[PDB]
Amino acid sequence: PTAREENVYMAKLAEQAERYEEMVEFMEKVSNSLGSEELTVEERNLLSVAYKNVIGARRASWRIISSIEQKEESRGNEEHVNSIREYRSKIENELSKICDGILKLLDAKLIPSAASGDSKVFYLKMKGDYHRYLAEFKTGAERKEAAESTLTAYKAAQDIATTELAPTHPIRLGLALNFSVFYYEILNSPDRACNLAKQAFDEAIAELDTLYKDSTLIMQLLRDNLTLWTS
Amino acid sequence: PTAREENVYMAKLAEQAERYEEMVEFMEKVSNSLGSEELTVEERNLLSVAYKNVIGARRASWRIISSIEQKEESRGNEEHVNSIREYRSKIENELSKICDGILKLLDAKLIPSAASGDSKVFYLKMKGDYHRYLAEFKTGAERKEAAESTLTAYKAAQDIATTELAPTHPIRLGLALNFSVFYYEILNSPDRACNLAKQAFDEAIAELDTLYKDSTLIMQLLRDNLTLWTS
Ligand SMILES: C=CC(C)(C)OC[C@H]1O[C@H](O[C@@H]2C3=C([C@H](C)COC(C)=O)C[C@H](O)[C@]3(C)/C=C3/[C@@H](COC)CC[C@H]3[C@@H](C)[C@H]2O)[C@H](O)[C@@H](OC(C)=O)[C@@H]1O
Ligand SMILES: C=CC(C)(C)OC[C@H]1O[C@H](O[C@@H]2C3=C([C@H](C)COC(C)=O)C[C@H](O)[C@]3(C)/C=C3/[C@@H](COC)CC[C@H]3[C@@H](C)[C@H]2O)[C@H](O)[C@@H](OC(C)=O)[C@@H]1O
Repeated sequence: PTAREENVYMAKLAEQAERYEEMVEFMEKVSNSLGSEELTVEERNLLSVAYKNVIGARRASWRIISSIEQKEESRGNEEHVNSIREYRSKIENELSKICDGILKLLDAKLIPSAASGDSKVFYLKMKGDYHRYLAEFKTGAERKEAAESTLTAYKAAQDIATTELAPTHPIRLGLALNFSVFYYEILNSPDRACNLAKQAFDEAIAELDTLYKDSTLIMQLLRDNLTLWTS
Repeated sequence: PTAREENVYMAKLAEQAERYEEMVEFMEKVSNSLGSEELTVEERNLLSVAYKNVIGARRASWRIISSIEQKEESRGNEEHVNSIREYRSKIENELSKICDGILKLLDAKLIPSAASGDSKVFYLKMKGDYHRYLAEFKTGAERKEAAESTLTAYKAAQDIATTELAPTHPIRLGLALNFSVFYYEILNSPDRACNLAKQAFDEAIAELDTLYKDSTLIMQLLRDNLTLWTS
């Protein structure tokens, strides 16, 4: 057994056990492990699922705490809001560390090793996703900065995805889902959001009509969002 | 607002956010906070729900990893088992710290402050529960020791519960559920387990027949177990 082999297995154990932080760590070793070559599809997916689950938990907590803050804030209960926001800060702190860790990994190892359209779009998308999560809770110039990095990353991913991957590709399809969610939720531009989602959903139907549980699911998400946003 | 007040609110926020470790911490402050008086019902319940969720996660991970170890162990795959058990140890380590933290809290503050049958049984039950979780993964003399502490604790809780709380009391009902699960799962004595569960379930039906979503649920659990164990 090899060290890389070990960590990947360990990662999959972590996943089964649902200790995502440890899954992240294992996949992070594997990543920093090799240099010239890039992560396999399985590995690349384990690394993102790991992070997705680590960030996801804080994101859900953030939302919960956030809506609670909103309600107490509107009831004038100023002592409750102070405790909620103090708690929120703690959560926004972990969100920041999490995004930082993966964003560093992306620029240092991940992106520089992308040897194909598949991985380049996968990694550039990730870059956009994590700056997007930062933008979700920031406000001042911090938000602008994160929103800008997000846009830059997604555009870069789209250029490649648009010319190198099939419209039915799940990575390209997910890039569209997230890119349009970005326009709707961070840039509050439902128009640019629906266009993008629509075009992507359409191009996929076309190709599917002329020429995976994977892509099918992502497309369902695009519909749920096209629907929802039309209201 | 008081420090105790703050931590309790914070704890409830932690619960909503599902960051149980932090919920435990907050309730632990509150606990070590007062001295003469004891935790309110709400507080006492928040403290146990906190721990329950913290220990529960490791317990579920442990089980997952454990069954995986079993399967690879039976396929002779000795390299996989070594990695699984190494991972398992890590989990058994957190289980131990978690049980230790709450068990110390029980002997130092919690139990010494129980001023009624309600709390004495609640805390003695907890004591039994956490030694039981230790017994779940131990084997040598470690298991014996934990199994013994469990039995001692549950018996002590039962004596009080049996004479001071109604058969329909959820704490007494839960003490029966756990005490009988202890006989079935740790002492591998389905007979002593079914008797206890049965008697408790019966005494509750009687009292309910002659003289809460709370007790109703616990009793359903007792049935599911009486049923299941009769197979
Ligand atoms: C078992 C765990 C691992 C190894 C992580 O695999 C999970 C999943 O990994 C793959 O799916 C990816 C994938 C996901 C799919 C949307 C899930 O599809 C279904 C129906 O299971 C979820 C993950 O987050 C993941 C890896 C991520 C992305 C995401 C990339 O951001 C940078 C946007 C697109 C999407 C792509 C990469 C999907 O291909 C597979 O195509 C999935 O479907 C199949 C064939 O069963 C499998 O369930
Ligand atoms: C909202 C969170 C808190 C404050 C923790 O309350 C959760 C719950 O807290 C109370 O329920 C307790 C209780 C639980 C009940 C079995 C849940 O009942 C239902 C239908 O919601 C779950 C918890 O683990 C807790 C606190 C624990 C125990 C356990 C004690 O071990 C030492 C064995 C018996 C049981 C007792 C103490 C139950 O009374 C209430 O009676 C519950 O039911 C009502 C009236 O809605 C409420 O949902």
